[PDB]
Amino acid sequence: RVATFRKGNYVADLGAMVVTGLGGNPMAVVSKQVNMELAKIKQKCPLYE
DNA sequence: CGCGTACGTGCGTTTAAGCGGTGCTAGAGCTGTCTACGACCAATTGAGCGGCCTCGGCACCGGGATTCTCCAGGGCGGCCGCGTATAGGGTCGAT
Repeated sequence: RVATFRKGNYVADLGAMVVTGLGGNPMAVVSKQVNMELAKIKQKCPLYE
């Protein structure tokens, strides 16, 4: 259930890619062990009807 | 200390208090007679007071009912505040 689409320069995850936070997450250890490029997500989400 | 008003003060208008002069008689005050009522004395009698006793109306109280007295706590709104997020600026790397 970890699926990543890879073709040319396009990379998009079809399953899981969003961290639920680093506080108390063993994935932070994983990110320090495996070359993970983590990017913060701004919670601003406008809505269009 | 501050606000609001009610009473002091002045003036023009208006009422009756005061003066006093005069006349009338009602009622106070004086007087003269006659007596009904009160003081005063004596003898008799019971109404009123000290004493003595018994007894219950109320002082005393422990329990129970009540009638106030005070407050205390929970809820609800406001104000401040710690944490997280988000935008902005600055810095570093790449073209």
